[PDB]
This record gives sequence, structure tokens and C-alpha cells, in this order.
Amino acid sequence: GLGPLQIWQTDFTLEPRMAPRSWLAVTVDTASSAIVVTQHGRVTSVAAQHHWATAIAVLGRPKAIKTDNGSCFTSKSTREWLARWGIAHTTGIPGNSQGQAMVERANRLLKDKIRVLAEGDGFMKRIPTSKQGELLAKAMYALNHF
Amino acid sequence: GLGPLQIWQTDFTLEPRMAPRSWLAVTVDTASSAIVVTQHGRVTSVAAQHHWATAIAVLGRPKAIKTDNGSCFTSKSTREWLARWGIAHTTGIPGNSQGQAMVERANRLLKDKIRVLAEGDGFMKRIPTSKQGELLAKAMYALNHF
Ligand SMILES: [Zn+2]
Ligand SMILES: [Zn+2]
Ligand SMILES: [Zn+2]
Ligand SMILES: [Zn+2]
Ligand SMILES: [Zn+2]
Ligand SMILES: [Zn+2]
Ligand SMILES: [Zn+2]
Ligand SMILES: [Zn+2]
Repeated sequence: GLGPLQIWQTDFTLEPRMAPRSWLAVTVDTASSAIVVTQHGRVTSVAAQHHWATAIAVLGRPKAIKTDNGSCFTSKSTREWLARWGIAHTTGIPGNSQGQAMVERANRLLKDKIRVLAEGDGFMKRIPTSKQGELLAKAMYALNHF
Repeated sequence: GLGPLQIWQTDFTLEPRMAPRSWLAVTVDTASSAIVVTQHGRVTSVAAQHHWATAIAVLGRPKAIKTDNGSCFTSKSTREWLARWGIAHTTGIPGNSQGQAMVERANRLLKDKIRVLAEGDGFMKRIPTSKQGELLAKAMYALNHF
């Protein structure tokens, strides 16, 4: 049982094609490379908690999650939510540089796939609100192919 | 590679504690017993398609899905959505009796866990709208423990 560590990297990335809920919260399980994404109207502490509750239902509970120092991830509210779950959190090392690189790469592959799938459906600018969820789901499936 | 068949059972169950989006769409992968649930305001053909797009992002694409003859699953719109995905569908045998039993059992374990987790949080009647998603996510995690 000397298998990979159950550690996640999480980040928010802006995607105007998904407006009005244009902030995409993306989590990469570093142990399997699975990706989970959710959309939100604003980046708050509560959006990050909503995102991780879903990721937890999808990937199970991690031992730890690594984020940057964005304030939605470092407020007291977030620290308490993570403590209630027993999940450890680290924002890395002060002036990390790298070490968030996997989720930054997932952010980019994700936006590219949304753009090619959207354009494939004839949406060259914003994706109609009513079509967003299924297209976000399709991009997520295309990047995991469970 | 003589491992289980990638066949899903899907159904809708009403849960007043989740009002106004009180119809829960539940899918059980019969190959692993994993469960995926989503909430909806009305049972339409489009609610079933929204539910399966999410399940597909979570469990990958199945070879087939088995449902009852509820009309949201048998309209032309649904038949076409499933055909676009290459997924086969069966509503079983005319007067099946059983053969949907796993998802009917998942419907019941699911509503029980929502009730115990809700009550654990002090919500004895409807769960506040703003608390529903995280509690639905928690019930889904509690029944899968990924
Ligand atoms: Zn960030
Ligand atoms: Zn939210
Ligand atoms: Zn970033
Ligand atoms: Zn695939
Ligand atoms: Zn039914
Ligand atoms: Zn919907
Ligand atoms: Zn039923
Ligand atoms: Zn667990």
C-alpha cells in the first residue's frame, strides 16, 4: 500500500464565455490527475466551500488541499470549513513560484476545451446560459474520460 | 478483461425537504454501486439530460442506461440526446416488476441520509435553500465514500 498521496490542488480561473457564472473553480487530484470543475457568480470563501463539497462527493475526501494565498482560501470561514472536514491545507511556501503548476495547467486545458466545444456548437462569444452546464460537464468528461 | 458491464439505472424521486428543487435525479452505476444525484425544479426530458450530462462527467460514459417508462425518459428529445451520445437505453420488459430495484433502493437510502444529516444540522422541515447543495453533496459522499 505505498500508493500515491491524496493531495489536491485547487484554484479559480475566470472564463467570460460562462458569464454570468464566469468564475470556474477547478480542482486536480494530484494522485490520479482527475479534474473537477464548478461555476460560480463571484469568488468568495463560500464559493470555494461549495466547490470542495462537490469535489468531495466526486473524488472522496482528500488528506490535504494546496492552494495559492487567494483570500477566499485563507479566510477564517474557509479555515473553519476545512477543519470541520479534517482536511489539511497549505498555501505552499512564501513565494512558491511553482507547486501549483498542475492546476494552472488544468486551468488552461480546461478553457481551451470549452472554447473548442463551444465553437463546435456555433457559440463564438458567450455561451447561452441554458447551455452552459451541459457544456461545462462535457468539457469535464472530455478531460477525464472516466 | 471479463469485468462488469457498464450499465446504469436512473430514476427520479420526490423530496420535499429539498424544495423548491425537490425532484432528485439518481443514477446508480450497477458495475460499482456508485451513486450520482442532482436536484431539479421540475421533471422534464431536459432535467434527465442535465442529470446524465453530470453523471457522465462523474462516472464516464456508460454503454447503456435502464429506466422505467416515465415519459421524461421516453420522449423523442431524450431518445435523440442518448443517440447523440451513443448510449443505449432500455425501459426493461413490459411490466418489469423488478429490475429497477437497485436505483429504488438507492432512492430510499438517499432520502434517509438527507433526513438524518438535515436533522443533525437542526433542520426538521425544509432545508434552507442556501444549505441544500452542500447537504446534497454530503449525502452523496456519505453513500459513496469515494
Ligand atoms: Zn489563484
Ligand atoms: Zn455556491
Ligand atoms: Zn491561477
Ligand atoms: Zn470517453
Ligand atoms: Zn420512476
Ligand atoms: Zn437543469
Ligand atoms: Zn421510482
Ligand atoms: Zn469517507
